[PDB]
Amino acid sequence: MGHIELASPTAHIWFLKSLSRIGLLLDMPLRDIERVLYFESYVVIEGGMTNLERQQILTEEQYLDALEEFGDEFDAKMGAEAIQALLKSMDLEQECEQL
Amino acid sequence: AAAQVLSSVESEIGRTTDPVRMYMREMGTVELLTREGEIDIAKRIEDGINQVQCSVAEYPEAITYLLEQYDRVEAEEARLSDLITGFVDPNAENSIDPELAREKFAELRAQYVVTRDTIKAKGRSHATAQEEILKLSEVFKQFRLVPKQFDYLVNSMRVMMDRVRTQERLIMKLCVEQCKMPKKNFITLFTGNETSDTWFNAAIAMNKPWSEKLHDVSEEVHRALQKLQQIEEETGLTIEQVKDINRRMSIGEAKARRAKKEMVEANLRLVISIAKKYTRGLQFLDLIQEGN
Amino acid sequence: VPLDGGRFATSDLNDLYRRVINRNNRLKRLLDLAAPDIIVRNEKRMLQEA
Amino acid sequence: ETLRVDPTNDRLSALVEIYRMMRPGEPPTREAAESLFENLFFSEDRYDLS
Repeated sequence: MGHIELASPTAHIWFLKSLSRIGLLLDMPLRDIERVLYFESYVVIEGGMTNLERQQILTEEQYLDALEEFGDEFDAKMGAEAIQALLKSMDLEQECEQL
Repeated sequence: AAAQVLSSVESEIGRTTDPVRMYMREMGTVELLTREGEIDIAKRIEDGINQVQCSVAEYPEAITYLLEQYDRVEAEEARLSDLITGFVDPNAENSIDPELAREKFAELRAQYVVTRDTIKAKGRSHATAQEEILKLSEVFKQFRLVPKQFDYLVNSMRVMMDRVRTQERLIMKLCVEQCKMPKKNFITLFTGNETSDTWFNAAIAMNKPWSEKLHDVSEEVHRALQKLQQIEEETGLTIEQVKDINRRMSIGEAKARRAKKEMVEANLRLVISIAKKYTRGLQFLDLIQEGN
Repeated sequence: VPLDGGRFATSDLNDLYRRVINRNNRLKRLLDLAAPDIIVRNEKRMLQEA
Repeated sequence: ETLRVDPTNDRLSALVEIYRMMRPGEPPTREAAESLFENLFFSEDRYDLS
């Protein structure tokens, strides 16, 4: 067998279109994930202030507004890197005991 | 304000999955420049380029790194290696000839030998010493080297700046973060001497109970000092000079990148127009990337 | 594998792997080329699509 | 009732909706919409009944 190292992380297709297996795991609509993967809308992985919040979809103009308002205090980005960071930040046991 | 309709289209898209149409929509925001923009961007690039030239000119060892290679290949009775193309090659406002190279190097050796004693006279900030160093810089600026050697020339500056900045950060990494050194007096005392332990033991002289326990870390806080001093000795340049050079070269290269980035997308329309004639051997969208 | 008539025939998996590796190394070059982020986003999109 | 459901109020709005239908995602212009509409059913080269 062989492997190819991918320069940028990319999303598996079976766990994205099959009905979602990551849509439920993140509790997000499929359309929002599709918009994020196509480099169209930002996603907040973490926000230090209370103005923003985790898993809030972001358009470019108000994203620049947040950049000029806060800057490094909040953390938001695009691409499959954003989804990977979202999966990283999640804690399974807290949701398990909460839901 | 072409970006306002972007929100009125993106929020009302059909969510098309075709990459080409969304890409050409993304590149459609910018406009086309003509007869004033291109010259402006060219000037904004060339000013950054000569700012980088000035940044690398102030480095005292830059002249030596330019001259020692040609001096080495001079004893070979000729310069048959490609570095002869990477000679000074002075700009005028063809093969390199000895009557050109040696003529240009005569004043280079002259300045190399006459800029040494003047710096020692009346300190580094001597007026005649500074003007002589600037004259050497100007006679260095009359050249036009090749991008190949220039790349490693700027890479040497980059690596030396990275080394010195890591050494400077190590001071915080070893004692300021752990022993809670107040930066308010730390920054003032650091820029004062930066050659000896005057402020180091001045901190001990003050109450500073945290700093009183510096002997256990003296042999790991003074090694950074020794490294900084060794770097300054082998470079022959003070901390302020190299920091200023880095600060201005960073903004110069940032301006150059901004200008070229402003210019690249103004011809993506040209790229996609010229890519159409070559389709269907491979694809349509890969050709776009190759054209870009 | 070769054919009797001096031609060749192969599975389209070869074409897919060729495409993905080609744009993968293209993105590898573009990352250190410090190109504008628009082209990087486009290349990442096409990498995902491939 | 069809008029009741209709959101369009003039030719420009109708052509904009037609362009949005035919070419989703791509922003419409003042000249593209009627050009596409004309080419749909009013160009000899691109339409024929015989």
